[PDB]
Order: sequence, then structure tokens, then C-alpha cells
Amino acid sequence: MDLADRFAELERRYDARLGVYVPATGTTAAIEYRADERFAFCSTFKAPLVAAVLHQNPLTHLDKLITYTSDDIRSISPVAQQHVQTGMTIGQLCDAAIRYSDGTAANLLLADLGGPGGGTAAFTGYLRSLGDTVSRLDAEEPELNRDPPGDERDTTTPHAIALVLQQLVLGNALPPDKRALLTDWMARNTTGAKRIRAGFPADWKVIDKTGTGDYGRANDIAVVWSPTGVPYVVAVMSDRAGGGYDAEPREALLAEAATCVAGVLALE
Ligand SMILES: *C(=O)N1C[C@H](NOS(=O)(=O)O)CC[C@H]1C(N)=O
Repeated sequence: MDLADRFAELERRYDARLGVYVPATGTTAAIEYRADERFAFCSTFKAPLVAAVLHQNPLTHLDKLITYTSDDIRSISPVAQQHVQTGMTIGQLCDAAIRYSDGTAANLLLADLGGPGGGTAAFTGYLRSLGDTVSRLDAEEPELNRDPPGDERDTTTPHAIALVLQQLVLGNALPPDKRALLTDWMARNTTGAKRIRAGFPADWKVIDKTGTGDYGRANDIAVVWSPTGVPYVVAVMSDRAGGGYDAEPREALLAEAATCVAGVLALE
């Protein structure tokens, strides 16, 4: 048997569709499974969103205070609800968007990037600027949770998002000082313990951004480093469209997919 057969069994067992991509390196072949099929971003767009805002502004822009109201909180926003009275700086928003997957923080970052009607097109244009012609963001949270399976809106592919993440973390899409902020926020993420992290041994370093949604959607995108500093990019995406809109996401599906990947990357 081969790795595609292992990934197929994961699908049968969880009644799920799984997509995996890990770029080739000098010493490892690409891992690709449904790598060109579309999957909802869910919250994973917030990583390249923070990069867009870092890229387009001096670091001093991170100190800009954004004020907002309870009316702006229409999605799960653990950090933004706490700071609604005093406001949050662009920096704080980037922090929240990545580390708590904060929906209001992402929406305010979208508005900072392209204005109130223009944010999702501007975010998408950032992706186009990086050579990603595939991904698209069309709505903001929470409206983007309503796209049904098969709708191209608000989707990426394992291929596309891993390659974006690669440029951002391991390439030169950002200058070192901006890159480090992205990397720090993803390193300090609070939401991915049970996903890619759970597939990799404790001496591999992991940074990540998750997403979850309706139709059983669960994603994670990460950069991992070997104990000797060898970097790899892992995108794992899933949905469970079988069980309808209220199908439960399965984090363990992602942990298992990650374990299959780690078995390839870690075993010499
Ligand atoms: C992101 O997909 N979302 C924001 C928040 N955190 O989820 S994540 O950690 O899996 O990124 C809650 C769910 C979801 C949403 N529906 O907007």
C-alpha cells in the first residue's frame, strides 16, 4: 500500500473529504492528496490577511487604534469582545486574528486593507500578488460559513494555501522584521493543539493557523521544523459534507493526516 491508500481510509473512516499538500524539498517528494480540489478557507485566510496588512504598511501602522462597536461583532470574536470599549490597534488585531482566530479582528483587518466594500477583493488581490490565481475570498465572517460544498466562493486548495504560506514564512514575501511577527503569532496560536501539532513529535517545531466551519469543515495550515531546523509546509483541509450543514468537524482526522505526513518527513 501507499500513502494515497492511507489517506483514503481516513476518508472512509471519518466520512470525510481530505486534502493534503506538502511541497517537495531537496530530500522529500511532494505529498499531494486532492491537492487541487477546493476547500473552504474558513479562518485559515487570516494568516495571509495579516501578511497583507504587514506588507502594505510600515511597522508603525501596527500602533494605529481601530475603534469599533458591539454592532461590528457578528462572528465569534474572543478577543474583540473584550476590547470593544477601548479599541484595538492593528497589531492587536493581527495578534487576535491569528492566535484566537478572531472573526471581528479579521473583518476589521479586511476593512483596513481595502475599505468597507473592498476588503475581500483586496485580500484576494494580495494572494494574486503572490502568484496565487486560485484562491478567493468573497465574504467575511460569519457569512462565509454559509457557502455550500461545491461553491467556489471563499475557497482555496491545499496546493494554493501551502504555497502561499511557504512564501510568507520561508520565502521573501515579507521582510525579516514583518515575517518574524507573522511567525511569532502563528507560533503562539491557541487553537491548533489537536491538529497538525498532534501529528508531529514534540522536538519538531510547529506554527499554524486553523479553520473550522459548517459542513464538518476543519483545516490547519502549518510550517514545521525538524529538530535540526529543516523546514516543511503542511496544509491539511477537510470537510464532512455527508452529514449536512451541522456535520461535526473532526480534528482527529487532521491529526491523523499530519501523523501520516510526519511518518514520511521524519523517518530517514
Ligand atoms: C475560523 O475558522 N473560525 C473562527 C473561530 N476559530 O476557529 S479556528 O480555530 O478553527 O480557526 C471559530 C470558527 C470559525 C468560524 N466559523 O468563523
